[PDB]
Amino acid sequence: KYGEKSVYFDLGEIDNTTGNWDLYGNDDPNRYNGFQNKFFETFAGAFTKRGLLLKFLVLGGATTIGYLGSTSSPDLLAIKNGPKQVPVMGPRGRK
Amino acid sequence: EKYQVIEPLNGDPFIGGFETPVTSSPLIAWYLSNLPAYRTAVAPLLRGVEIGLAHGYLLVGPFVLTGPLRNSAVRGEAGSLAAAGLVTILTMCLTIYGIASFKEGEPSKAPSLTLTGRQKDADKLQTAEGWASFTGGWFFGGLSGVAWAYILLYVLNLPYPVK
Amino acid sequence: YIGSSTNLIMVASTTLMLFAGRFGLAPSANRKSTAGLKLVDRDSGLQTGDPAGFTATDTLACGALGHVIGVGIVLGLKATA
Amino acid sequence: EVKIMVEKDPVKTSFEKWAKPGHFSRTLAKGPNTTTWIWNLHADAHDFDSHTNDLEEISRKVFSAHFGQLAVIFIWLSGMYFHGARFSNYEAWLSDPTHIKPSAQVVWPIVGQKILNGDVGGGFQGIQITSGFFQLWRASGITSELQLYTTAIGGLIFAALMLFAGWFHYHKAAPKLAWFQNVESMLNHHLAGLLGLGSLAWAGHQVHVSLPINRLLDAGVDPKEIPLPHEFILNRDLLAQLYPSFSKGLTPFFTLNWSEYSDFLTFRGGLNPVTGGLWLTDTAHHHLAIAVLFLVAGHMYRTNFGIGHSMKEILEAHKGPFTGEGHKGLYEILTTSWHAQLAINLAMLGSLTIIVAHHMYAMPPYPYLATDYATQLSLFTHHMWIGGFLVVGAAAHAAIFMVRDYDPTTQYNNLLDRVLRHRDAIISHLNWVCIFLGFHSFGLYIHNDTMSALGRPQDMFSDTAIQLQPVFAQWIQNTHALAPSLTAPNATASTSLTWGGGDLVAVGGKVALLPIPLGTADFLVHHIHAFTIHVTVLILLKGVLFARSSRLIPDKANLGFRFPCDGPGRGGTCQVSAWDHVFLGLFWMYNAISVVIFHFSWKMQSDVWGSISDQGVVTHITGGNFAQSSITINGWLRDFLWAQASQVIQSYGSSLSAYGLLFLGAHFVWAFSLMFLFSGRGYWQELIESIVWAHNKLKVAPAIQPRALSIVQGRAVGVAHYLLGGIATTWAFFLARIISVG
Amino acid sequence: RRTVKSTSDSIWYGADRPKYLGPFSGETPSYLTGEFAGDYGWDTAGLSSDPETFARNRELEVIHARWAMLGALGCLTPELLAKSGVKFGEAVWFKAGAQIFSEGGLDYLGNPSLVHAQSILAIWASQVVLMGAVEGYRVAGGPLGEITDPIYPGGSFDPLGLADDPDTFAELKVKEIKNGRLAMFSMFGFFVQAIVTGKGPLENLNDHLADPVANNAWAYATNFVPG
Amino acid sequence: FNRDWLRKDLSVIGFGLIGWLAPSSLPVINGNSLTGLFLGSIGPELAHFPTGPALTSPFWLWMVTWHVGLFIVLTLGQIGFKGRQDGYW
Ligand SMILES: CCCCCCCCCCCCCCCC(=O)OC[C@H](COP(=O)(O)OC[C@@H](O)CO)OC(=O)CCCCCCCCCCCCCCC
Ligand SMILES: CC(/C=C/C=C(C)/C=C/[C@@]12O[C@]1(C)C[C@@H](O)CC2(C)C)=C\C=C\C=C(C)\C=C\C=C(C)\C=C\[C@@]12O[C@]1(C)C[C@@H](O)CC2(C)C
Ligand SMILES: CC1=C(/C=C/C(C)=C/C=C/C(C)=C/C=C/C=C(C)/C=C/C=C(C)/C=C/C2=C(C)CCCC2(C)C)C(C)(C)CCC1
Repeated sequence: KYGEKSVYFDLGEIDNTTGNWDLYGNDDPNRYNGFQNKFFETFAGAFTKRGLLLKFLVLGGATTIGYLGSTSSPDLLAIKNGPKQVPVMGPRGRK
Repeated sequence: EKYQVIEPLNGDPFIGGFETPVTSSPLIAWYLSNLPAYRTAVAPLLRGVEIGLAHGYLLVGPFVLTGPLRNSAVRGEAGSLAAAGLVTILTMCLTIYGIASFKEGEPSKAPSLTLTGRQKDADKLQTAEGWASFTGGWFFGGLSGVAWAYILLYVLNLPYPVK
Repeated sequence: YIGSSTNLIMVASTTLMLFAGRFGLAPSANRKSTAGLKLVDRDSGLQTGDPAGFTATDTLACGALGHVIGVGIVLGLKATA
Repeated sequence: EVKIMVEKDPVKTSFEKWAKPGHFSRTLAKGPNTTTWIWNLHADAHDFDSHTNDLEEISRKVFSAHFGQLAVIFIWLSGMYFHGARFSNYEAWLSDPTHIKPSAQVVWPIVGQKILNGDVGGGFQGIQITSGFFQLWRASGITSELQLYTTAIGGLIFAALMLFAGWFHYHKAAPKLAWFQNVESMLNHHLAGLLGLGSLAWAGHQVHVSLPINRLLDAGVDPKEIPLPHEFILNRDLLAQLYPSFSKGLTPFFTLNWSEYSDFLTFRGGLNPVTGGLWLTDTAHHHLAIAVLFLVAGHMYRTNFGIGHSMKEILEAHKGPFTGEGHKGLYEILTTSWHAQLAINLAMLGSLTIIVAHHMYAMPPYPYLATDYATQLSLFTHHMWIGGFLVVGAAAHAAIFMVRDYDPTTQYNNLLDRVLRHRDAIISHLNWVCIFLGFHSFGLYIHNDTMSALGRPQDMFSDTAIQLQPVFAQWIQNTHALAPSLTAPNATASTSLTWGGGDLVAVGGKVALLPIPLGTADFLVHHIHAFTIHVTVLILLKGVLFARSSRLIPDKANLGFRFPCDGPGRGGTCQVSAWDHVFLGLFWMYNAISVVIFHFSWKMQSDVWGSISDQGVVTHITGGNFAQSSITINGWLRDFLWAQASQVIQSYGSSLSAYGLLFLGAHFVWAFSLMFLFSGRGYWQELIESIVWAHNKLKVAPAIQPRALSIVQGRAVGVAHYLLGGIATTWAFFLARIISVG
Repeated sequence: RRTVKSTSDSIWYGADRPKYLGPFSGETPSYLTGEFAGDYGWDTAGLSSDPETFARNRELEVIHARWAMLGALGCLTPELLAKSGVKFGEAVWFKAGAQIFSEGGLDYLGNPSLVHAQSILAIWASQVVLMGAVEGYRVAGGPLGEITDPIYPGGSFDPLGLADDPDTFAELKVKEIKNGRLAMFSMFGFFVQAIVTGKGPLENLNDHLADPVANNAWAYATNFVPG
Repeated sequence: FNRDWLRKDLSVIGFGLIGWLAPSSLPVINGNSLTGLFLGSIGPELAHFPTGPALTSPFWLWMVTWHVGLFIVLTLGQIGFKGRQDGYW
């Protein structure tokens, strides 16, 4: 898009020609407070690495799921509570 | 009778799309430009922190009000744990997506041209390191938001219409 | 019945509609209304003895509209008053 | 401008073309070489616009064919009236409406058919009918077979007249093209005459004939002792005895003392307590008011006399800043193409038929119709199916118009072009709506099933568990029930008894109507209906919008309206034509209408229909299990299909055995359609090659070469046999069950 | 989303001003071409055709406006405070001017330890003299600044520096003139309400809020008929 | 895209309010009186929102009618301006 006339094809401006624009992209550098950034970059910056994040996520999820499953109280889960009534006999007297 | 509102996208009739009151509008455009996702000059970590905080905070309610333990004495804890687990699963999804999409050498993929033809620095979010930082920030912020919502709802009373 | 209120209302409605028809106070066959309600002139191949252009079609149309308005007014007044 | 224009003797009357089977087509006229010719001949017969290119011949053919269909309808009506005059128990039913089952078909004794002649009552043996003709005849005031025989003879005479008119206007005096394009005059004449004058004539018949006869019948006078209809016209003393305001003549009408006629022109809601139908005086005031309104409306459009509106100017005036040229260019489309008019009319007629079904169950207009449960169910289901078929045909013929008669030169920046320019957004948003509705409704049903199976009924979406009440529908019901007090003060009762307010009407120990409660299950089922309807609309609209081109096939309009594919390239382009989109919309319409009729049947049997005894205690047919058992798919399967099919599968050896036979036959035909639906043409062509070798070995190969059915023909045969099987299954099931328990 | 770069285009000063009759304003006075705050083109009396007269009227309007704004806030606050609970010598505005004639004197918020003034002539003479002196400082310069504009001197009178940006300056000027005109209208209302009903604004509002059809200005329609 | 796509008049609001309040207020105990009364008759509003009105209340019908009329008047007024100056008649 040269834009001077009804011309919309221009090899000089190929990003305009192909319509490769940023619709809402905003590049103002000032968003947050300095001390907020200090705190968040100090604490949340540990999880930046991605392979370590994968390993930590998998190990933590496995540990949490196993601990909750194996230590859940009977008053919460019915499967751990177990049966409380007398069993019912089968049709032909088969138990 | 010649006045018309609908216009081709950026004045080019041959690019797929229209430029409508929904798409372009000073209020809508300002609101979408001031969201953390489109703040291209801000470090991805802080944007991820804000996004994670908002999402983790909103997630707490649906899991607590509706759920297997919603009528028990541990409804809040169960809902908060479920929301934290969902945040963890979404963090894993973000990590694997970033691994599959970006390599350590690619400059960036985000468009570097504004609508008015101006040339600007491409967003660092669409990079391996940028996505990794955004994912870490999102994880931390989501956990913080879940914890904050749980504290407000149950650690302190704070009566609410539905709670 | 001739002096009754209903007779007066009906005759007044019909007479006023015919008056607004013959003189250019309402649309007719030879006087078309535009989107702005302007009453431009229209030429129809209908010959009439009335020098103002009022035809038998206009007479029937104005009489019908007058009877309609009169009946509506009479029934509304009877229901309210 | 508007005048009669005809041509004398355009087409000569001869039998020469009757011996040329494919005369209408230039390619079919050469005769057959393969068996495809026969199917092409019977498929292109009534597709007039594909034969010629001039609108005049097409218009003349359409006019004559519509005359022919009118003649066929007249033959059908005459047949119904005659078969009711000679092979019915209509008089015995007239004596005792609440115990005699209507019957108008009698079978011959040949191969054991005797068992179908059931004991309907009145010393009569025959097939019980559910068309509701007895109720209509009683409402018309007919009390003898002589009147029905006279009506049958008149119907035959009218059929002959329509046949002669069709022959006349095609072969002798054919109107010109300028005659058919007088849309203003056509609307004026039809809207005023056909509607207003017809309604006025029916109001006259009601006032002068039906009111006294039905008044005497409701009083208790024996049908044989009631005076004949002309005795109320020749002797106004009787009609003044029944309705005293007739003694004043027509003086109150012309003096505008219309309140004098308030004893036979009433405005009262509800139903007649004796018959369980609408009061006929209300029907009189309403066919009269409709006549007046239509007669006033029919004097609107401009014609030879100057006054009136012009449709072209009206269409060209309404346009705004969001839509460019607006409604410009539509007048030429609608006065140039028959297919656009057909699409609009089919859509409106189908929607109107569905509205008829709803309004007819909710406000039963005929005497002793509400307490005849079989007739109610049959009429509702029938007209609902008809409406569904018509609304699918609307999309079909709209797509035909888009492919054939669309012209981009005339449509530059009007509504049609701008709709065709933002179609991707429309289809995307509609796809999202379909997915959202499907999930948040059918997933609710599946969630209920899983909770019920797991033994956690406290986690279900039921009335006793988590509730989903239809607050908007409940508010509308309450508002409509309180109308006769605030917003329609001149009404006596509400429009229908189905609104929350009201009481119970019982005729002969059976409930006619009753307030219909709405709960969680009703919420679920209407949102199911919304899902299916938006999905059908998605399919048909995608077919119409992408009929000319897409990104996949830029030149789809060159391939035509009805083509199989464009080859296995581009990954595969099967069913890219608008015809196949109609082919899938038919299946989804079937799904939607089946769910609708199942909802109606179960809800009525469970909450409205039933038997009432002394002290006013009501027992329903299924005992109010809809609220609890319809929230699960297993609930439907067990308590509707399994429970209510006991009658059709146990009908052998009784007068209802034909229903079981057709139940089995319909399951069979539906299964049979799957072999056309699931297979392809090449397999059958090769098998036919082997069979042709077998016939060739004995010198008995046919001259016309056998060929496998075309791809489009295979799809059409599959969908036709599928629809026939499914609909006939539901037909037999409903009729057996409701005749047994109704 | 685009960069608008619209620097200065205020809808309150050009030729497309809203004007006081809206669509019916039609022909407007030639001299009232805009260029000044609150220019709605309403000079049907023709009392500002001379530019000197127009400037004098502008200055007098602004000062009457500021006085009316201060008077409005002062007349309204004590009644609302009394509604809150603080006790005052007289709640209404049109009777509190005679509290110093009461031997208990005048008290701020009803506290005897505050002001408690009993002397009259001395305080009136003091306020008259000092306010005449400050009027002179307004007119012909003074210690707090040199007269720059007759209407908008500024200088030390904008310590918060909101009159820096010219666009926001013009917006603030039109906001001031509009709120001031509203205040003058409310002063005329308060004066007339004191004259006709003899009741304070708070109970006038209470009465209008209590059966508005019965309690309005029409209830005092026949109270001044001669004879 | 024009920034002021909805060509800003902002005086149509007052005209619409006046032209909807004049007809609605006319009939006896009908029109905006009901909406104003129910706005006043909130309930135990001494602190916050008293529980919403039940289904069996006239408030719903009155509010629906009032706001529907107001929106119709506002839309027709906006079309009346901006359509008279662009032509269209
Ligand atoms: C009762 C409702 C109406 C029913 C149909 C009536 C048809 C009337 C004639 C129509 C054609 C008019 C033009 C004639 C001219 C025409 O059609 O073509 C003209 C053509 C001329 O053939 P020729 O060999 O006589 O002449 C050839 C020339 O080249 C030289 O003479 O054939 C005839 O004349 C035959 C006419 C009767 C053809 C139909 C005969 C059978 C009709 C009845 C069938 C059912 C009988 C049932 C009995 C119980
Ligand atoms: C003109 C008027 C209101 C006009 C409002 C307009 C134009 C609003 C216009 C706008 O909406 C637009 C178009 C567009 C919007 O974007 C902007 C605005 C600006 C909002 C009210 C008059 C209102 C006039 C009133 C109420 C007059 C009442 C008089 C009374 C009661 C007199 C009583 C007595 O005189 C007696 C009888 C005798 C003795 O007893 C003494 C007393 C007591 C003094
Ligand atoms: C010749 C002459 C003249 C005239 C005269 C006259 C006297 C006229 C009149 C005329 C008229 C006076 C007419 C009228 C008409 C009327 C009409 C035409 C009506 C109609 C009606 C209707 C249509 C109605 C209907 C209805 C309705 C709507 C309601 C209901 C009922 C009914 C249905 C019935 C002139 C002056 C010129 C001159 C001298 C001589």
